[PDB]
Amino acid sequence: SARIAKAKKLIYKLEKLWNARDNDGILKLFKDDAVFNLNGVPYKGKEAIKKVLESAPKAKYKITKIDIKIVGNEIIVNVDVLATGPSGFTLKVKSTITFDEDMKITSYEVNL
Ligand SMILES: COc1ccc(-n2nc(C(N)=O)c3c2C(=O)N(c2ccc(N4CCCCC4=O)cc2)CC3)cc1
Repeated sequence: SARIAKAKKLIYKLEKLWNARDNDGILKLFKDDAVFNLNGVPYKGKEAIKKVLESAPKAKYKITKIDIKIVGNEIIVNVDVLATGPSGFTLKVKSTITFDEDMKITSYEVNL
């Protein structure tokens, strides 16, 4: 409950971060050696993640469903997202975001 809502606040904070392309603000939510799994392709380290952030399309995202799981000291969050692209094509995407005990992102899978 406590860790659930805090994780939820982080997700909705991430939605605004993604739409404003606040890539610095996004990276601050990560661990240094976290992995951004972009469609089966992992990017370990904040240097490879910042690139993933900058190469992302100019998209608008809307959350449509949050699934929070407690696997101990880690919270695994599944989020359904409506991804609207730069030319109006709306696509259903999904993210699997894992937080550690200090609410830092250790893994961030996005599957399309
Ligand atoms: C219109 O259709 C698309 C298709 C693909 C892409 N596309 N491309 C890339 C890439 N080639 O890098 C990425 C994405 C994407 O959808 N990404 C993302 C997914 C979901 C979230 N959200 C939302 C808020 C809170 C939770 C959360 O995780 C944030 C960013 C980043 C990566 C965009 C649009």
